[PDB]
Amino acid sequence: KCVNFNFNGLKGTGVLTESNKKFLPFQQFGRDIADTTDAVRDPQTLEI
Amino acid sequence: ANQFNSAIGKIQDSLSSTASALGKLQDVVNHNAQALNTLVKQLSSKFG
Amino acid sequence: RSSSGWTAGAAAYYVGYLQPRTFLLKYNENGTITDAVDCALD
Repeated sequence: KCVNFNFNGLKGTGVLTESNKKFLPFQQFGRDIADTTDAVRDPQTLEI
Repeated sequence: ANQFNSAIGKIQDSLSSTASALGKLQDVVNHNAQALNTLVKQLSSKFG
Repeated sequence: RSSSGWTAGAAAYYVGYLQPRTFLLKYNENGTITDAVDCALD
Protein backbone atom coordinates (compact mmCIF):
# COMPACT_ATOMS: atom_id res chain seq x y z
CA LYS A 1 0.00 0.00 0.00
CA CYS A 2 1.19 3.54 -0.69
CA VAL A 3 1.36 5.11 2.80
CA ASN A 4 3.21 7.86 4.63
CA PHE A 5 6.35 6.88 6.56
CA ASN A 6 7.83 7.99 9.82
CA PHE A 7 10.81 5.68 10.46
CA ASN A 8 13.00 6.85 13.42
CA GLY A 9 12.34 10.49 12.51
CA LEU A 10 12.91 9.98 8.77
CA LYS A 11 9.84 10.59 6.60
CA GLY A 12 8.79 9.42 3.15
CA THR A 13 6.11 7.81 1.01
CA GLY A 14 6.38 4.38 -0.57
CA VAL A 15 5.49 0.68 -0.58
CA LEU A 16 7.23 -1.66 1.86
CA THR A 17 8.52 -4.82 0.13
CA GLU A 18 10.78 -7.62 1.33
CA SER A 19 14.53 -7.26 0.77
CA ASN A 20 16.24 -10.28 -0.80
CA LYS A 21 19.83 -9.07 -0.28
CA LYS A 22 22.45 -9.48 2.46
CA PHE A 23 22.78 -6.40 4.68
CA LEU A 24 24.81 -5.25 7.67
CA PRO A 25 23.30 -5.85 11.14
CA PHE A 26 24.39 -2.35 12.26
CA GLN A 27 22.84 -0.66 9.21
CA GLN A 28 20.15 1.90 9.97
CA PHE A 29 19.30 2.73 6.32
CA GLY A 30 20.77 2.80 2.83
CA ARG A 31 20.80 5.10 -0.17
CA ASP A 32 20.13 4.81 -3.91
CA ILE A 33 21.90 6.31 -6.94
CA ALA A 34 20.20 9.68 -6.17
CA ASP A 35 21.14 9.47 -2.41
CA THR A 36 17.58 9.08 -1.09
CA THR A 37 16.52 6.29 1.26
CA ASP A 38 15.35 3.21 -0.66
CA ALA A 39 15.79 0.75 2.24
CA VAL A 40 15.61 1.04 6.02
CA ARG A 41 15.86 -1.33 8.99
CA ASP A 42 12.79 -1.76 11.20
CA PRO A 43 13.47 -0.36 14.72
CA GLN A 44 11.59 -2.86 16.92
CA THR A 45 12.51 -6.18 15.27
CA LEU A 46 15.28 -6.90 12.79
CA GLU A 47 13.91 -6.65 9.24
CA ILE A 48 14.90 -4.41 6.34
CA ALA B 1 30.00 -10.05 -61.61
CA ASN B 2 33.23 -11.30 -60.04
CA GLN B 3 34.18 -7.83 -58.78
CA PHE B 4 30.76 -6.70 -57.51
CA ASN B 5 29.79 -9.89 -55.66
CA SER B 6 33.09 -9.97 -53.77
CA ALA B 7 32.70 -6.28 -52.85
CA ILE B 8 29.42 -6.79 -50.95
CA GLY B 9 30.97 -9.60 -48.90
CA LYS B 10 33.82 -7.35 -47.77
CA ILE B 11 31.20 -5.05 -46.20
CA GLN B 12 29.67 -7.97 -44.27
CA ASP B 13 33.07 -9.14 -42.99
CA SER B 14 33.95 -5.60 -41.89
CA LEU B 15 30.73 -4.96 -39.95
CA SER B 16 30.93 -8.34 -38.19
CA SER B 17 34.43 -7.52 -36.87
CA THR B 18 34.97 -3.75 -36.61
CA ALA B 19 32.39 -2.12 -34.32
CA SER B 20 33.76 1.44 -34.59
CA ALA B 21 32.25 2.10 -38.03
CA LEU B 22 28.81 2.30 -36.38
CA GLY B 23 30.20 4.45 -33.54
CA LYS B 24 28.66 7.64 -34.94
CA LEU B 25 25.31 6.09 -33.99
CA GLN B 26 26.82 5.04 -30.65
CA ASP B 27 27.62 8.69 -29.89
CA VAL B 28 23.90 9.43 -30.25
CA VAL B 29 23.19 6.98 -27.42
CA ASN B 30 26.19 7.90 -25.22
CA HIS B 31 25.39 11.62 -25.28
CA ASN B 32 21.86 10.70 -24.18
CA ALA B 33 23.30 8.29 -21.59
CA GLN B 34 25.21 11.14 -19.95
CA ALA B 35 22.15 13.40 -20.26
CA LEU B 36 19.81 11.07 -18.35
CA ASN B 37 22.51 10.46 -15.74
CA THR B 38 23.00 14.22 -15.39
CA LEU B 39 19.76 14.89 -13.49
CA VAL B 40 20.18 11.86 -11.20
CA LYS B 41 23.49 13.14 -9.80
CA GLN B 42 22.10 16.66 -9.28
CA LEU B 43 19.63 15.38 -6.65
CA SER B 44 22.46 14.43 -4.26
CA SER B 45 23.99 17.93 -4.37
CA LYS B 46 23.22 20.09 -1.35
CA PHE B 47 22.94 23.41 -3.37
CA GLY B 48 24.18 25.47 -0.40
CA ARG C 1 56.66 -20.29 30.41
CA SER C 2 57.31 -24.03 30.29
CA SER C 3 58.70 -10.92 34.92
CA SER C 4 62.07 -12.61 34.34
CA GLY C 5 62.10 -16.04 32.70
CA TRP C 6 59.13 -15.52 30.38
CA THR C 7 59.69 -16.64 26.77
CA ALA C 8 57.67 -16.17 23.59
CA GLY C 9 56.92 -17.49 20.12
CA ALA C 10 57.06 -15.72 16.77
CA ALA C 11 54.69 -13.02 15.49
CA ALA C 12 54.80 -9.83 13.43
CA TYR C 13 52.83 -6.59 13.51
CA TYR C 14 52.73 -3.43 11.40
CA VAL C 15 52.12 0.26 12.14
CA GLY C 16 50.68 2.53 9.45
CA TYR C 17 49.90 6.24 9.16
CA LEU C 18 47.12 8.33 7.62
CA GLN C 19 47.03 11.25 5.16
CA PRO C 20 44.10 13.43 3.98
CA ARG C 21 43.60 11.67 0.63
CA THR C 22 40.65 10.62 -1.55
CA PHE C 23 39.75 7.03 -2.51
CA LEU C 24 37.32 5.72 -5.08
CA LEU C 25 35.09 2.94 -3.73
CA LYS C 26 33.42 0.27 -5.88
CA TYR C 27 30.26 -1.29 -4.42
CA ASN C 28 28.82 -4.59 -5.64
CA GLU C 29 25.31 -5.98 -5.16
CA ASN C 30 26.35 -7.63 -1.87
CA GLY C 31 28.00 -4.57 -0.29
CA THR C 32 31.62 -5.78 -0.47
CA ILE C 33 34.33 -3.47 -1.83
CA THR C 34 36.33 -5.24 -4.56
CA ASP C 35 38.46 -2.30 -5.77
CA ALA C 36 40.00 0.91 -4.46
CA VAL C 37 41.75 3.64 -6.45
CA ASP C 38 43.81 6.38 -4.80
CA CYS C 39 43.63 9.51 -6.96
CA ALA C 40 46.88 11.40 -6.38
CA LEU C 41 49.38 8.51 -6.57
CA ASP C 42 49.35 7.89 -10.33
